[PDB]
Amino acid sequence: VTAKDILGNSKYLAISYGGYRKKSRDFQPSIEELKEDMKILHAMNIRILRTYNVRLAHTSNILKAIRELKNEDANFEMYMMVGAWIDCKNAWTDQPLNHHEESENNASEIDRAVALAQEFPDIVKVIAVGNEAMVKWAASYFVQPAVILKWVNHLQALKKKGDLSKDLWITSSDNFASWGGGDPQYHVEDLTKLIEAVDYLSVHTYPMHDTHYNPIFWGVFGDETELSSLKRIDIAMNRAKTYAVSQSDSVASYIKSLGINKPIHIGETGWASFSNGYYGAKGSKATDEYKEAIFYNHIREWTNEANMSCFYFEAFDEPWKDAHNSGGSENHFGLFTVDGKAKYVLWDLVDKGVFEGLTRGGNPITKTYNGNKEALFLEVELPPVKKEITKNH
Amino acid sequence: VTAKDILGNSKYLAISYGGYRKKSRDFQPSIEELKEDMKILHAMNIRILRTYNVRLAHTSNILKAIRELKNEDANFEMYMMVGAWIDCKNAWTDQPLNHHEESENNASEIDRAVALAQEFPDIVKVIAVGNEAMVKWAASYFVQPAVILKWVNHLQALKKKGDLSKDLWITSSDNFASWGGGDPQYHVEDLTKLIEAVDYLSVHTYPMHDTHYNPIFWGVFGDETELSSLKRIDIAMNRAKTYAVSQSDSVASYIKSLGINKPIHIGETGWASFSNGYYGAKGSKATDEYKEAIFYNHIREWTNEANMSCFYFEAFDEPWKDAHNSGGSENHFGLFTVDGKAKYVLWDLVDKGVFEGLTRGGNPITKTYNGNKEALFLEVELPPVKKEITKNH
Amino acid sequence: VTAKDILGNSKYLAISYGGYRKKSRDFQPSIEELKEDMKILHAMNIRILRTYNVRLAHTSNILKAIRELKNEDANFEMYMMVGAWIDCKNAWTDQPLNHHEESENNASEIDRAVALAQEFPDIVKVIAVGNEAMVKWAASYFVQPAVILKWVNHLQALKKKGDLSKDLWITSSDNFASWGGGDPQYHVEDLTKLIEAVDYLSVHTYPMHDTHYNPIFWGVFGDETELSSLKRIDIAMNRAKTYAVSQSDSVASYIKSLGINKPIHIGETGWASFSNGYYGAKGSKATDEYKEAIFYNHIREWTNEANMSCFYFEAFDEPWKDAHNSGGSENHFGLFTVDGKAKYVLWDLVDKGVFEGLTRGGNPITKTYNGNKEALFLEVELPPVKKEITKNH
Ligand SMILES: [Ca+2]
Repeated sequence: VTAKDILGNSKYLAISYGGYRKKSRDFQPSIEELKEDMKILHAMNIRILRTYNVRLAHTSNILKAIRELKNEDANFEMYMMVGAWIDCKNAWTDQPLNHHEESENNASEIDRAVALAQEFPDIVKVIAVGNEAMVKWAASYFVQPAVILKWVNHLQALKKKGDLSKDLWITSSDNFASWGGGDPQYHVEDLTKLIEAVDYLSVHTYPMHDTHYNPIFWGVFGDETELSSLKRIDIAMNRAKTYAVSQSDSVASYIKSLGINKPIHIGETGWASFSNGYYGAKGSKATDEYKEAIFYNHIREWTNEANMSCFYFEAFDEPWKDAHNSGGSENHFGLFTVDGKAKYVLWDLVDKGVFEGLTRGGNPITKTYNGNKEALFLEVELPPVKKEITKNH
Repeated sequence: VTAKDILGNSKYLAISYGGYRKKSRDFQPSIEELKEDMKILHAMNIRILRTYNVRLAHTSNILKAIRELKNEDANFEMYMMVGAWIDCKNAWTDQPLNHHEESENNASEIDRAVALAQEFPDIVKVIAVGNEAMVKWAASYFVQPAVILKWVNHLQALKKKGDLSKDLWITSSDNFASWGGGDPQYHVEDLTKLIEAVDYLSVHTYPMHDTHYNPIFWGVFGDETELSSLKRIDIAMNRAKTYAVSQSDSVASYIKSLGINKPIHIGETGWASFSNGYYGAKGSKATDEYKEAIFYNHIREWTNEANMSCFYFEAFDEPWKDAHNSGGSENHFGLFTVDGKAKYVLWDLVDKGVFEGLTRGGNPITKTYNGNKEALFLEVELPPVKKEITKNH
Repeated sequence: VTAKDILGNSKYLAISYGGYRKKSRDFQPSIEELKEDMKILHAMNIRILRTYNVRLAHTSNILKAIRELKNEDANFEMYMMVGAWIDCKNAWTDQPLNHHEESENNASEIDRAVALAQEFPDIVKVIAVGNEAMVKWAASYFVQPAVILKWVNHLQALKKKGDLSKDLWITSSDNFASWGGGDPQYHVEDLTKLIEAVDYLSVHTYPMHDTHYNPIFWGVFGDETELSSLKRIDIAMNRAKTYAVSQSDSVASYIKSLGINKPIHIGETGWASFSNGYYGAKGSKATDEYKEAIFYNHIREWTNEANMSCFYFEAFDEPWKDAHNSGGSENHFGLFTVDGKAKYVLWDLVDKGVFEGLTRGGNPITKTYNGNKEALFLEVELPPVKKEITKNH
């Protein structure tokens, strides 16, 4: 029934979701198309999904779709974490950006989020104020924590005064460093107040990206060369998992140091199945369906043992994200392909019949590579070999 | 019994052999060590082997080893193609090379070859005058065809006079181009006389090397990108086989144009299982145990259907060949590892029990990768993708 | 009008032609589509075209199209050089190539070429036996000159016997080196006989390609750096023209040395307007519409002053030639784009109204870049700067 009951409870697995099927978000998916996705995710035991803005129709249409499916079937159950997108002044225009001022359009985006939580209170269990909106590298739109605090407080006040349910949880979904787990430049009074104001912290961590941008944890190191190729991948991927755990834990340590006790949940993490830039064959050798599956399963095990939700990125490949370059890793974060093929990670579920009778865009849910593990393994590369310096410890 | 009976007869499979186990040929293998190898090869249906010089003790010791095994077991059968190494003047010294004069040491090398054919006429069926000794790129030692002709004619004269068996076959083992199948620069009078003088032509062809030095045949081309990874390798490797066939056939065409009918046999070809230079991960993606197996089997099928012997390169990895770089492809041409592990190509024979009871240096004959095909496939890379131009044919 | 009247006569400008509009030749253009092209070329003063094979329907359909247009308009005039494609044994199969034997399919290709010259003797003025079929780098299909000679002689015998007009000219269209103007490896008896058997020599020369493969002529050298950009391009492009002239003249010198007098015509040369490989921004800086125009005009001036035809490559961009890579230079040799836009070279003619009322695939003949020379010039790069050594002459 409530966010407190759902989050951290492995009977309600979370996922990040977008239902766009073409190279532009101008092509909005229809309610019928979104219902296809909902049925597929529901069959997999996904019970809560996450969304990014309320400016385009997409989020509103997902709620309509879920409502229709709940009317068709009284046992159908899907919940939503609704994202209200937050911008700095002049974001997405040709005018000079100001990261110390807010977009005049944040107010109406918060208003539209509120309206949706009110029309669909049986589905909407969380509002997230911003998506990576405080991280200092989000050059196109980032804001100061004072702006997120402002809107989180606005939402907490609407709950106090009775315009929103007292059980509706408010958060902001952001990088670990924005929540205080990294550079101490972020450790400002406004962040402390924000950590007080939210009901929980939605934290993002991305080892896959750091296989390029901070690669110290990524490789085959020393004696590992003498191990089996299978074992080398297992060990390397385990380091990737532990790296994420460290970043999450760093946020927990920060909040403990402020004398604040709040739940932490993973709002975003993922590992793409293909890259023609930094993360694939021409760079760090991270991206393929096998390593994606390993990462997904490690993240599930960790989060279910720690009682954290993980809104894993992402349900379906979304080819609008790097529109002019289809091989870009942004287009390959799905557990399924755009056409509804199940990647290695979900082959086991296809075999058990979990998606029987279900369709995406006319296609049945088929295994990628025709379920041929050997054909996948030929395409998989090993992580790069590195040498380790021994410290005199 | 005779070379004419053995060559081109698939009941007598050929191989190129060296028994050195260390990074220098100064460490001669013992007779006991060589017997280990002979037993292994014999178990595999190898019945004739090839050797490169008679200067070091190695070839003489192999003959001693085979003799001991034939005394122990009346059904043991192994034959030898003995290589007499030919040099140009000042080869392997610090004096100026002269490729139009011969080394003074050739004479005694030919004498030693003759002495061995005489002491072991039941084993030695062929003498080869030179190994790639005419090919113009063998900068360290190459000679003109007049010098090979000279020694071939010397050996044919010893046969005529009765000092050697009339059934002993004489050849020279050389690159396809040296035998007239390539640049017409080679098409000189002395080569025509050499082709007349030999009993047969021992021809080398190396697609693996040409994956770097002449790569037009090597890759995944056009529409092939849409095929399965398994199929892509099969197609690419088939082009490699066909390339070798074309080079061998080019020699057959050249001798036919001279009005000469001689048998042709493959004296050398091979595909290494590892390379840290041009042929592996840092270059053409040719070298691994899977592609080696594909090449070996294709060469066996082709040669057995064409009634050619193939002295396939090579039985065992020999780590002295690129002594200062163990990852060099020269050290990885074996069907077995230096420690006696059977590479992918022979896994099937290990499972049938062909090598049971047999040992190399104390080790039983084990499968590489623990016989785990998946582990191998992770290490295998695909050939590079290439541009296909369509001609208006 | 006879081949003798047409070739070398600037009242009958020549061009290489294909009418394919899609990325595969499986999509044959219709007779209606081909008529569109013929009208466009005719408006430009093109009076003879060249074709590459008579296996696919394309060449036959061009003849049908020209015939229809001659029936519609008694002043319409278009002639054809018909290419009979010649292959070596196993070309375009997965079997081993043999460049010393011929394809079993050559005979019927020659038969189909003779049938077309017979059904359309008012249009077909030349048969060309082969297209680059002797050049030793055409690895996929090349043949020995004996094979071309065989079929040229066959055709000359059909003319003698009266099955073909005595005024029909026979040739082979090939690289300057194949005709004896380069490596003397080509200087064999069968070539001399071929030079005697043909009515003329159709010679190909490609400076554009040599800006990568033999770049000694290509660049901005020494003092030229101080010159205007406009002038640096003019000087460099003049060297490209003179390079082609030298290659053509080298063929003329070779036939003179044999005491043979035959006309020489340029069967193929061209300069692509775009390249994403060796010839554009990522390599030699050759390819753009400005340098193409300069080359085209230089080749026209040279050929018209020397009384040579130039079957310039090519009328329209043909995107099937490098099907899997649309930025490949093979797809950009047109004077027009696939959509019927006139590249820089023909802007002047669009302005004079030469193509008024004419259409390709529904589109009028428009200028590329909207006829904005400045917009073109921004995209054009200068040739690379090179080291000039002064000799002591
Ligand atoms: Ca030469």
